[PDB]
Amino acid sequence: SMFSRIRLATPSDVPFIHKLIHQMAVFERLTHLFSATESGLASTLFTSRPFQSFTVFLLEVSRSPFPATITSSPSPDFTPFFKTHNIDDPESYNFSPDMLNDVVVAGFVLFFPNYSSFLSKPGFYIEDIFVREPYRRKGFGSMLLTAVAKQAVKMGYGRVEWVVLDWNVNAIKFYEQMGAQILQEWRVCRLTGDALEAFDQVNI
Amino acid sequence: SMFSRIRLATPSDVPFIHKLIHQMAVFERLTHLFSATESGLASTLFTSRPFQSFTVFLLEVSRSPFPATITSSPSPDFTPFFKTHNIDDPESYNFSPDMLNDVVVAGFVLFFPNYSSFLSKPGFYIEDIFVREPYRRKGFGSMLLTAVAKQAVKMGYGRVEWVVLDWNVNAIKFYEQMGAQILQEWRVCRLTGDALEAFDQVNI
Repeated sequence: SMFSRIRLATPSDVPFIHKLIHQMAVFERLTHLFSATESGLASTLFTSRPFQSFTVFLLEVSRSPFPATITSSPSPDFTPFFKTHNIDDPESYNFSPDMLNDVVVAGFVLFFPNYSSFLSKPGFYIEDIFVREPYRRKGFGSMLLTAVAKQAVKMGYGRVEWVVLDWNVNAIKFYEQMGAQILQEWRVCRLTGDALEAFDQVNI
Repeated sequence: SMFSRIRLATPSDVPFIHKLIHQMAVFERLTHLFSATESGLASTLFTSRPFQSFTVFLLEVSRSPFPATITSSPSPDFTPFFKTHNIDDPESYNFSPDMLNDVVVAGFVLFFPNYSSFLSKPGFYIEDIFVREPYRRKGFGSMLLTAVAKQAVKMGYGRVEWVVLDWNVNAIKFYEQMGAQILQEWRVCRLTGDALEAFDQVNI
């Protein structure tokens, strides 16, 4: 068996989050966009309590069972998620939160609360999901998405949202199978860089 | 002259936020979606500090000047925005935060922090902008969007994002004129309602 657990990230997890983000960039051939630092993550991701702002779930795996609970979780509204699944890991030493324990970080989901004005109810928006080698092709991306959905239900949140590439027909079918809807009318707009900085000059 | 100011909302503003959301629903012919309550807004919108989670800027107007500052703002990183502009308001009494003062709430912008993993930097996502009658056709929607952009710059945030209808050609041109980019490849996915609730049954 391979045991898996999904838990909340805390500040000590910053090195793993950093390295997972980097591996995601490498995977996507987008490393030219990577400027993330451990200091940056540490100073930005943990300014609020879980589920109140940026939240990260970490997927960990082990050849032996996980404990049934986490007593030190940074939210009273979270208990971990688990699955048992029926592999060489050269990066294991970079992904072990307790060097002596037989547990490694395998992936993450970064999400934050969004809001429906009409319902006066928060939801979650999923920004990134990434599962590192050698744990790909095992359904763990799905597991991470499912964890966010389940957390929303437990907390009475009204929606979980994310984006998908228009040509990602397999993912679109998968999302539809889950009962999600693809909203065909909307397009994302982004203001960044020098165009964003120019707003400093606007006299209000 | 008509003077305008954009400030941070606080919990006492809940009745105005409620009524603006309702007017937005009426405007859009989407009142069948409205289930917002003052209690709902009050218990959800103010669990964190401004800019750490859900944040609302309120647009107010007056025939006389506003004070130059707000000394009680709920964030040390915010000073209000102002403009002077060169009108019957039958709903004024429902929109006056100090009944005796000659100031009324005219509109709002509801936004929250999003995140760029690759930069380890927060941004803002704008969920809603609404300007009520009789203050439409005066550029105040733009002013509200500009306020969010300017706030992002002052705080060193990396991006401001929002969505636009694909057929809203005038707004798309306006966003492009501001230096924003429309990201043609992405589609929003939404999991809600019974489809979301079904995740309670998933055994992890």
